[PDB]
Amino acid sequence: KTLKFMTASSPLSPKDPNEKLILQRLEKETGVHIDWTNYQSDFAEKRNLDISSGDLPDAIHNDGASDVDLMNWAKKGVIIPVEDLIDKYMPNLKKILDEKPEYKALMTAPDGHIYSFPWIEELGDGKESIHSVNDMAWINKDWLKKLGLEMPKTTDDLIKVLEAFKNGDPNGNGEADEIPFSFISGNGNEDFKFLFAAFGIGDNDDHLVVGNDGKVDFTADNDNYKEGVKFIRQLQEKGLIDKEAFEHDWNSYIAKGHDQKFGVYFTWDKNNVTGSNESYDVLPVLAGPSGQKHVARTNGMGFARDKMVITSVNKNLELTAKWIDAQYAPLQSVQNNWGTYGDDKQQNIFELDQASNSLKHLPLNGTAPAELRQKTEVGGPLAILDSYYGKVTTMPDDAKWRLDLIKEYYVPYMSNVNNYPRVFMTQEDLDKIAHIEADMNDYIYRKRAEWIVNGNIDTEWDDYKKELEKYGLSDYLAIKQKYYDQYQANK
Amino acid sequence: KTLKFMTASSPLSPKDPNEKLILQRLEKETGVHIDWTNYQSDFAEKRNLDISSGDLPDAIHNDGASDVDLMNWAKKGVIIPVEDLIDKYMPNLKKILDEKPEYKALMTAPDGHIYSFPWIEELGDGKESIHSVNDMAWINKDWLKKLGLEMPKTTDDLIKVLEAFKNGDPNGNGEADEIPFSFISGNGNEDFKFLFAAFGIGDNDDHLVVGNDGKVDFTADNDNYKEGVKFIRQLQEKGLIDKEAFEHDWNSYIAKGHDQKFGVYFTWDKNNVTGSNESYDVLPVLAGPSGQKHVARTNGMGFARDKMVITSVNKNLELTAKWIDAQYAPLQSVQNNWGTYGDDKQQNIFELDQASNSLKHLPLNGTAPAELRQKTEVGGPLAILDSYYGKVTTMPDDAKWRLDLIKEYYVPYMSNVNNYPRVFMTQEDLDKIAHIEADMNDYIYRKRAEWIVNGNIDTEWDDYKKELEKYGLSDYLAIKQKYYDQYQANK
Ligand SMILES: OC[C@H]1O[C@@](CO)(OC[C@@]2(O[C@H]3O[C@H](CO)[C@@H](O)[C@H](O)[C@H]3O)O[C@H](CO)[C@@H](O)[C@@H]2O)[C@@H](O)[C@@H]1O
Ligand SMILES: OC[C@H]1O[C@@](CO)(OC[C@@]2(O[C@H]3O[C@H](CO)[C@@H](O)[C@H](O)[C@H]3O)O[C@H](CO)[C@@H](O)[C@@H]2O)[C@@H](O)[C@@H]1O
Ligand SMILES: [Ca+2]
Ligand SMILES: [Ca+2]
Ligand SMILES: [Ca+2]
Ligand SMILES: [Ca+2]
Repeated sequence: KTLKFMTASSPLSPKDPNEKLILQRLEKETGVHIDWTNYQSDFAEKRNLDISSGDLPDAIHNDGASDVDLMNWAKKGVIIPVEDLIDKYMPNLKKILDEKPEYKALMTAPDGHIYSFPWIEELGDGKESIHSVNDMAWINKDWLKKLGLEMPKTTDDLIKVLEAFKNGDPNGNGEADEIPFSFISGNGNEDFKFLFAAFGIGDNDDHLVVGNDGKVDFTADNDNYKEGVKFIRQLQEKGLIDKEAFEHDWNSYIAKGHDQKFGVYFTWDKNNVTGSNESYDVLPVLAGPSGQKHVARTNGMGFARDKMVITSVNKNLELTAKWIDAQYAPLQSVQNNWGTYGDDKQQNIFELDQASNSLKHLPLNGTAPAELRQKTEVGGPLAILDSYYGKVTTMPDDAKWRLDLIKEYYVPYMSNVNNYPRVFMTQEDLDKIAHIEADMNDYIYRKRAEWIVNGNIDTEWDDYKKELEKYGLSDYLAIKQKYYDQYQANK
Repeated sequence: KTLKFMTASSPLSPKDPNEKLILQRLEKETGVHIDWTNYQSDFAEKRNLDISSGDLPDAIHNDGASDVDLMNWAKKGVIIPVEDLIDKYMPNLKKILDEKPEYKALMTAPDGHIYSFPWIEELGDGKESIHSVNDMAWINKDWLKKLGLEMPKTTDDLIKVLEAFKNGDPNGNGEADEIPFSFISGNGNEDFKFLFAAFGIGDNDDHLVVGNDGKVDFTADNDNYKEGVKFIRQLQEKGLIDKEAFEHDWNSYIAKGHDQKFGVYFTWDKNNVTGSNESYDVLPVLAGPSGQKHVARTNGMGFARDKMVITSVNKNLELTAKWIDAQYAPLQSVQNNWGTYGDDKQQNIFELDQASNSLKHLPLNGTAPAELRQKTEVGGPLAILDSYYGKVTTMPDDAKWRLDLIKEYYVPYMSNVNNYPRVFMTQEDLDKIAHIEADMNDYIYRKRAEWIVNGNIDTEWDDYKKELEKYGLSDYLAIKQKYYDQYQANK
């Protein structure tokens, strides 16, 4: 009858998730009422507080936990193994894992157990994966045209173009309101790290790529990365960087984007920032000063190990497992991921075709894709397989488009045969890595920021590398190299 | 004979705590060898990692956990109550708690147990507490004298003075190397929030004061606070602020301070930043534009609830309790807190007068006090009572000095009769407060930095306050108000 789930949702979505049409239909379909503890900001901290305080729900929905957390909770008995529950009570999920046993391998821990229910979304594979590049660079072609400038081909062209943006008044309003270059610094889709590949090798949110000699390379200690920092520093020194880039947030970023104040900026999809217009387009991959022309691959993929865990206080394992398996029904997975049909007081992502019992995406008509999706999606455990497109649902227009942009612009320069595989380390190695990352992760971005605002990377670089080593960088690399080699060896 | 303790220490101190002279003597005296897990950066993250993974020591030394963490560990049985241990095995601590019963109340959770062993240090009381002000403002008096300027007495004087620092080349090298105004943004001793009181009410690291009407006031939604942000924004607009003030760190901060580049800066004690010299002095309390002249009280005090917890895996509670009780011996408490004597090669904070069997502070002769302290102190649970001064130990000279500065400059303008008492809330209230602070704490500083670097506080202020309310601010204050009323109803 009733289950208590903790969940994570967008602050744009309703405070009570049961107000969402998907979940209203679901309750009428399953006969299960969910009482939600719905965290719309700082989910992970508030979740951890719940776990540390012993105030556990029946399950944690849309969880997104790290492997070290996943394993610590399992060893402590906070969550339970679920492989028997899958085999007994979950025919939708069992069909997917049995059809595609590699996903089943991705879910299994070193101890042979499965502890969580994944998100699977098949959009491209290998270099052509939609996740291959997250922080795409976009440029205002309209300003290029007004200033009579060609699309820049080199990093030196980019500097000249940004100077024209800063001083040439391309909007025509007689004010220096143009922001030549902007980003949200850190991890994620709005960072500038995409341009570091123009100096060779590049960078990603893991700071980790895989060389064609099969060696894992920590990127944030490469000379090429030092050179990428000096280039951004050059833009800062020339007054080309958004004066707010190191303090502003998403809301401010898109407000300037909507007003079309950006010359060059970074995001996943321009339609979320500068909108549905032809004024902005992909910045083509640039050659560096020595002719480097490269795109570093992320280690992202259409798979997330944990979008649901079941706690040890859960009162009705069979009911819970069956509820979760309804989320892996194809029509349900598609909707939970992307939105739904037939709302009367809200725009709809889908229309339902009753004749074929299938979903068809509707045109967004200017609405930001991320905005409507986060209002109406549900998140959580689900699977979208390649065989579903054209049968269960259409492929989203924005997904089709981005896949093609990655093919056209980036794949020709993704010269690393491999990226880092999604491995599931032992608790012992997870713990060691977690201790190291507790020092390293913030430190890297802090130093990066300080070097762009000041300009002392030349005198601080070697000390920085020694700090990383003290934090345990070469043990870090050894562990990652170890799992890479194991992954290759058993392929 | 052997116990495993986790501890936190300065990165200036030896990696193995047993290299410290205090602990080498402690081992001879107690016959107990401690095997240390010593974290010198990110102690709390790495401690939490150890707890989450079940890698528990016998005890956590110098722990400093928040109340919510304490009660959560207690409820889940990570740590044990210790009141029976105190009664059965700890005559020094028992002697302290009976001569000073208010600390016993401060150690006791609402469920009637004691869960940790405190740090106690008596240096002033009430408004004269050495903790009443943490981020004191300091000003280069040499520059005032070279420029023929009077000490500023208003916020409008301060701007004029800072402008004279920026342009007037008061260090006389013909270059604009003077940094008029600098700080390390956030909580703690180097932040600038001390100046917000010149606009009435002011601010502290809790963003919480207590009005003379007995009502708790959240400071960061007051118009006074908005005016304080607008003042710092004016200094940013006039190019008066350190260009890396929101990027740099303590080491960079004190490197610039050692070079005497600062006009006005913030720290606990100038001897740690600009050194032991008369070039710098207290910045007197400033009158604001409307005549506001105020010092906001912090809620700090000479008491920390948890500098040691005992874990549920601890094998030898009697041995542990007696070892902890040795730390509460008066001569041992003083040394664990402040440093030691008799090191024939290294500098010493103390000499041991063996006739009187008491400690006397030594002149450091240029050495910053905090630097020798963090190399040779031990931390952990300890008590220094006011009755010890003149009997067990000298009062530190830099402490007497800071205390005199607080009386002379700040106490006349600390017009709040109360600050917020150190209450021990229920676990249910602790956990509710911690959910709200997960949202508010970072938000408050992020918006403040943003507003100083852009200039849009006036158009974002109301949305900012609605956001604070969405995060639960009124619930936050009602809880804080309940405990304050309950406190006053009991004294
Ligand atoms: O390019 C569209 C295509 O990309 C995918 C990749 O999985 O969506 C990811 C994308 O969505 C994420 O962010 C939104 C908004 O926060 C969130 O609602 C969603 O759950 C996320 O997966 O990220 C951008 C911007 O964040 C969104 O525009 C986009 O939906 C894929 O699902 C989609 O078809
Ligand atoms: O003013 C001297 C007087 O202040 C006290 C207050 O408790 O010390 C606080 C003070 O110590 C802290 O910081 C040092 C160095 O990081 C650390 O070793 C120590 O354990 C901390 O309590 O903080 C400043 C610097 O922040 C130090 O100069 C000073 O020691 C008191 O103990 C001392 O007598
Ligand atoms: Ca313009
Ligand atoms: Ca490297
Ligand atoms: Ca000068
Ligand atoms: Ca208020």
